[PDB]
Amino acid sequence: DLKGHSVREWVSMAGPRLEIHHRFKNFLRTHVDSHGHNVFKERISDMCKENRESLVVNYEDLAAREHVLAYFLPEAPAELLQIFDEAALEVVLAMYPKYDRITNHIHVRISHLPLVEELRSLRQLHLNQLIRTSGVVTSCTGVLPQLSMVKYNCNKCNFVLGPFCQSQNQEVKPGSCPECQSAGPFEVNMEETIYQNYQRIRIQESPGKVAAGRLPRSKDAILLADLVDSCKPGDEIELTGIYHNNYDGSLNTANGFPVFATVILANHVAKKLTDEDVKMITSLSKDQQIGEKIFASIAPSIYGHEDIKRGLALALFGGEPKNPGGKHKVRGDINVLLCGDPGTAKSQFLKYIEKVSSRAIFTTGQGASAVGLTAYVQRHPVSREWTLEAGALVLADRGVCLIDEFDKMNDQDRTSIHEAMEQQSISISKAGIVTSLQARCTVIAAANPIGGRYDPSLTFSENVDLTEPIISRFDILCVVRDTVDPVQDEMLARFVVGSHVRHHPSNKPLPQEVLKKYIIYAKERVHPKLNQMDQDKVAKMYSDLRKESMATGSIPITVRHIESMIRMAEAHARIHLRDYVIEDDVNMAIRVMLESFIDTQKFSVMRSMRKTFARYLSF
Amino acid sequence: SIFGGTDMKKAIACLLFGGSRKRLPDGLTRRGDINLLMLGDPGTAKSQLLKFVEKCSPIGVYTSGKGSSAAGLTASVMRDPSSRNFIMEGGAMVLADGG
Amino acid sequence: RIQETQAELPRGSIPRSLEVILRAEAVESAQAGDKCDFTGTLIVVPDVSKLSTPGARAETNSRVSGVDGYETEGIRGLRALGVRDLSYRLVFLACCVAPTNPRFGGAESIKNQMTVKEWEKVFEMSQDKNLYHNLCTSLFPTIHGNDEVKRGVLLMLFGGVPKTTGEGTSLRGDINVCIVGDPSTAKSQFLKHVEEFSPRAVYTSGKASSAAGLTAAVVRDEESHEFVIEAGALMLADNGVCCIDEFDKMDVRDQVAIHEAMEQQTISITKAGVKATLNARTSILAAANPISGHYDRSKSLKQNINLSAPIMSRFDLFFILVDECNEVTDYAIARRIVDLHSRIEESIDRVYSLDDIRRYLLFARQFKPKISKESEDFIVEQYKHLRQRDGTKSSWRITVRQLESMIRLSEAMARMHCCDEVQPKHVKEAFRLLNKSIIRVETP
Amino acid sequence: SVFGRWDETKGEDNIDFMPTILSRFDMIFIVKDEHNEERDVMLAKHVIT
Amino acid sequence: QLLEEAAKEVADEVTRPRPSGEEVLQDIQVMLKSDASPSSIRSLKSDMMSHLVKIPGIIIAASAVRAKATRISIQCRSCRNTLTNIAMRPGLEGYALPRKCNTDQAGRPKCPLDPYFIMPDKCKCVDFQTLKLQELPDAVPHGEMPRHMQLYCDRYLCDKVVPGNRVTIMGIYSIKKFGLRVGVGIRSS
Ligand SMILES: Nc1ncnc2c1ncn2[C@@H]1O[C@H](COP(=O)(O)OP(=O)(O)OP(=O)(O)O)[C@@H](O)[C@H]1O
Ligand SMILES: Nc1ncnc2c1ncn2[C@@H]1O[C@H](COP(=O)(O)OP(=O)(O)O)[C@@H](O)[C@H]1O
Ligand SMILES: Nc1ncnc2c1ncn2[C@@H]1O[C@H](COP(=O)(O)OP(=O)(O)O)[C@@H](O)[C@H]1O
Ligand SMILES: [Mg+2]
Ligand SMILES: [Mg+2]
Ligand SMILES: [Mg+2]
Ligand SMILES: [Zn+2]
Ligand SMILES: [Zn+2]
Repeated sequence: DLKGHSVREWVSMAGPRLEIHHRFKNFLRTHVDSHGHNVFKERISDMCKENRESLVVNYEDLAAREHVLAYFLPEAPAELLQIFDEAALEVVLAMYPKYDRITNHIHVRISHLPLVEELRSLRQLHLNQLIRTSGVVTSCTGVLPQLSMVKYNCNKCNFVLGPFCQSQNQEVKPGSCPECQSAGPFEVNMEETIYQNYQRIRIQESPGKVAAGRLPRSKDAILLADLVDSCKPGDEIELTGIYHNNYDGSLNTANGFPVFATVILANHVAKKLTDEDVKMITSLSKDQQIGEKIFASIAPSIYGHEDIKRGLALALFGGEPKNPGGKHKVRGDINVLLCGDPGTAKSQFLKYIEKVSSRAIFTTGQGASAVGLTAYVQRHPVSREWTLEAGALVLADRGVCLIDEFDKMNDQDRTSIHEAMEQQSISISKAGIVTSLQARCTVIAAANPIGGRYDPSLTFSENVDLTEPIISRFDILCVVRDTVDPVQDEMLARFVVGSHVRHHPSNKPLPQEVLKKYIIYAKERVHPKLNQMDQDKVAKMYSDLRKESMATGSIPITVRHIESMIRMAEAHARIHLRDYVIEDDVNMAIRVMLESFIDTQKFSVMRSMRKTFARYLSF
Repeated sequence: SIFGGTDMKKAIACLLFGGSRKRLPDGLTRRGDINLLMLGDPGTAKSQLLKFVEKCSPIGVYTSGKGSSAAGLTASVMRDPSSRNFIMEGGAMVLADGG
Repeated sequence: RIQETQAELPRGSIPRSLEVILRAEAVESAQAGDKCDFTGTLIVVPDVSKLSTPGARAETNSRVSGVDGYETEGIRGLRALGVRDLSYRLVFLACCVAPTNPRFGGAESIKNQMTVKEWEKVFEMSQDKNLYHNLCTSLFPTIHGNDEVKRGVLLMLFGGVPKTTGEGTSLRGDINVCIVGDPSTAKSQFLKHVEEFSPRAVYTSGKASSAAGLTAAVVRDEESHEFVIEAGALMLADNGVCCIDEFDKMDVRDQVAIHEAMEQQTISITKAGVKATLNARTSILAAANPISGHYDRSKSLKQNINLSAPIMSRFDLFFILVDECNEVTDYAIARRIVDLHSRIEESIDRVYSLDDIRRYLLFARQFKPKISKESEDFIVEQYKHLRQRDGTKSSWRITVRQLESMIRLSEAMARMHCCDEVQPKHVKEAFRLLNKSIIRVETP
Repeated sequence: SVFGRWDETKGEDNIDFMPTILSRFDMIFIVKDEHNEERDVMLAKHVIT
Repeated sequence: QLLEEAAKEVADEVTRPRPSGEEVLQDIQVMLKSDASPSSIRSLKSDMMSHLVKIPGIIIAASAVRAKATRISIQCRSCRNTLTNIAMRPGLEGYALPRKCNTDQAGRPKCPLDPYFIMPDKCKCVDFQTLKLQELPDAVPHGEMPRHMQLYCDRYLCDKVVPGNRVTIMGIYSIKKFGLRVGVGIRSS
């Protein structure tokens, strides 16, 4: 019921405390379901099955069945939340009385609060009220331990001053010891205390929602005991919490308006491997067109460059790493370099790889890089803790670093990427950190040739500004020429304009994550083995290719290329999800490796090799 | 695990043990080590032999001429104006002393 | 924080700045970069420890003394008497806030905000034919010739339609223009015209802008713990125009920064203890001196100027202004500027006033053209013809980025005429604009 | 060596290091894979082994 | 500490008939180790606090080996009576000095308030080192940042590890105790 006094004082009175606690118990037990299920029974069943420590309830259901509580909720949320903690504790103990050891506490979260305010507009009129809001996490410190029921050693006599509850507002302070009667220098008993997880995030208004002439505004937020690490930086998150002012934040200091900071005790944060995967992946792997389906599922937002779609497929699935003895580093990573004249989807390719492949990061030879190739240690600014920011490769240790504009990286990045793909370990020796972080990168890269146009007369090495050892070890070199042509340009223009009209704001092969599950399955679980290839055929293949390449200015095919051939064979076997490499796979790996080698070779020699080796490129 | 290059394998063998340093009664010093230069082609396993020899030495560091990722080649020492200590960045040469 | 308007500066004077407090309901009305009139009190807020020299200090007038061992001297004495310096600072207390040059007396919402007279004015403006050349003349009554630059800059002001893919790739909608030419060819003059004309038209020149002020900076809230992300030139030009002069003479460290802005329409600053992702959808009008001072028509554009290849790729339109010596044109220019100087106030015939066209821009901006199927067919076939031209050789080669430029300019012409459909008229004119922009390198 | 591999025409010139850093050394091997059909086919055998 | 003095007793009896000088039974540190899998540095919630935790990490720096006390003798300023052999606690845990001299014989008057000055020479101290352990780079998830932890070594855990050496380290989670920012109850763990 209602009276002249305020809502908060009302709900503070004991009579209505029992009233609303009874009402919460009542609808917890009785609000069966939309369609007669008693959903609270099943929710509590799962809650205690995992020991989640936290229930969540829908505000629409709350208000619809019992509306007085819903109206009271934003007015004096703290008191209602405490009582619902107690009532939920009662009902969960009723369902499972064995729960008593489990945390002695249940939190309750409220979802779908109808009235969302915007971080631009949170005024005095929302203090001490439960609001709903949206934003992006700009920072999120680590999980810290907070006092929740603290016991103090009176260090005059070592009496254990009993467990004081710790509100978020002001630090608890014992008056005196019940034994020796001193307000002594008390100090926390580290053990008998039962702490509580504390994490501090900072959300800000999303640029997609910020207005024209503006700076997005940022509100702090505190996560406690179950929601810590429920959201990482850059996550678009809805936040529901008690917008809050009265803790100790106030500019009572000199030189300041009497102006208060604010926080949000977050009461609900909402962001915005498997089984049967073997079944689906193997069932489609039966099809045996799966190689071309993968080749046509890789990079659908690009036209042409089928050679590079295939090549990046082989780079994505990789080979296998081996070490005969503890003496020979032979690698499973297939490194790729697109070299292309401008405006030919190099960065488009790279961003597709970043989107699709797990443990992918992006980096640029220029200084605009999100993540850097070098490794450095400093005090990271948004956290101000002294990190070892290990570079881009190490951060992409398993999967892919993607080096866009590979042809302009500063000489330090040249040194670092060379030493990465050569050693496969990045050797840091800056402050006192003389270590070697292993970097099993699978580098993809893009490079614009000299003069902004590919020059078929000169060779690849001398018309791209990447020095010989760097250009060598890349398992695939691909050339991208923007050759003017009627039908090609017609097709490209029609595709682009179709995308544009489709992407007007009025209109608002295998799927990509299907391919991603395929990627991890065939990258870790499946290791095709090789005793089933015409060893003599490939040995004579190297013989014939190098024998033709014997000439001046004709740096020949070598063992680098023959091991790259085996890597590509394994990769195609992986791609076929087989457990044994087959002559078909060996033929395809031969085809792609030889295509890469001839197109590396300049025009006249390219035509000689193409004419005399068309039998393999025929397949 | 490399085909042939038998003279190079024996050369690496002699290299790994190295000579014997001479400090003379005057005081001068003569080296007790061996240097192996390996000019040549791409195709042969030059960097791979470098890789193994680094793995197989008791203490050994395999670097590029152009320093290393967040690691120089020669040592450097630099004053720190705040604390005045001469911090000593250790290169490959000194980080593999005796190596 | 506000500062003196540029009109009111004394001689040799830094612009003074004072702090203005905005109490309830007049609170978010001001915004960074605006030109706002404020009305209210001038108050004084107490300051402390502003000076190292002792000044005016209050103290109680009670005549107490100090007993022995507790004598009211030194720190005890000052605390006992309650001594406190009285140092103040002017802090304006804005009771109300309006734009100093209001746009209106108040697409459908802005249309409702339109008064009847301005509504019929912009209506007959849209219904007008020859509005193309009329807008050219009104924007640039001073200029003679340079019709291609007039057209490109007008289309730049109207802008294209930003779009975004299902995957999340932010297709550019702005259209950056570059003016490159021999010295004293009205390049900086065009940029100044755009600056003085439009709102959200920030201006900067070459090496006069270090990167921090160029794009964004950071300060700590002097009151609270939070941090204020100070807005740089790109931000203040957000959803508008940034006129960069001596574009070729920008350091790499910041030309890459504006390149990032051009690629992503956004810059994320993480520095000195605050991280944020600031939006900047501005369009860049650049001026670039050729290498050697004079453009050379026997060389390609990429070797006449010294921009980074990705920057040059991003730049939507490139105009070449060669200072040839033809005397009919010379007579025209001399007559024009001397006529202006003799008759300053008159001798301007902007057929639509600056306020009229500015309101027209603000009203037109919110119309987002489609692209009909016939226009799409014409687009693809005309780009094919452009590639056939490319296949002699132009001073800067044709790629798919020029297709992107042409479609964005077609969108911006539809935006000029406030249409909901880009037609072959717009497509033809956009192609003509690009075709005349791209010139054949002239070997002897 | 500078010119990709060891071309026989540039013998006594196909090295760019200074003599005052070839002096320091104690053995300096050149490695060229010029014309050995049996060796190279056996090398393919060896690496895939 | 029980294990430590237990080791001390068994040590003295095994080495019992000791020679001259080396007779005062020296303190016997007892470090630990295990064979179970280390747990990640991201798994240190509140509930694993003041327990026994083994973790994997990578050192990234190491403060100097400096001197923290374990026994400290103070003496009053009036009567100069000492109060020797005070059990200074281990780890990062300060100790509020005693407040009033306890003689009942300082004279006809009494000793002042807060009379004790620490006797520096009569403090028996140890080595300690504040390490900055950072999460394992391969352990760090994709988008996140490397977590950290302040570490406190002891007598013969000092200088056994140099900056950059990955460690599996067995110790005790703890918060500092120096006498009891939009947050409260958050001491430096
Ligand atoms: N084959 C293609 N399919 C689709 N879009 C393409 C293709 N080739 C070029 N484009 C378009 O060209 C524009 C430039 O693409 P991208 O970012 O890859 O440039 P680039 O050639 O790598 O240039 P730079 O050297 O400046 O990085 C993009 O709009 C891309 O859509
Ligand atoms: N004789 C060989 N047997 C097997 N593999 C070889 C041989 N020679 C070279 N390789 C392969 O070539 C790759 C690169 O050779 P590398 O060690 O870089 O020497 P170089 O620096 O001269 O290229 C190595 O990873 C190695 O696997
Ligand atoms: N076509 C023209 N029409 C009108 N004025 C011109 C023309 N060409 C040059 N001028 C005059 O030249 C002056 C300087 O031109 P400006 O663009 O500043 O040179 P720069 O491009 O080197 O900065 C302008 O003030 C303008 O009056
Ligand atoms: Mg690119
Ligand atoms: Mg090598
Ligand atoms: Mg100028
Ligand atoms: Zn007590
Ligand atoms: Zn005393």
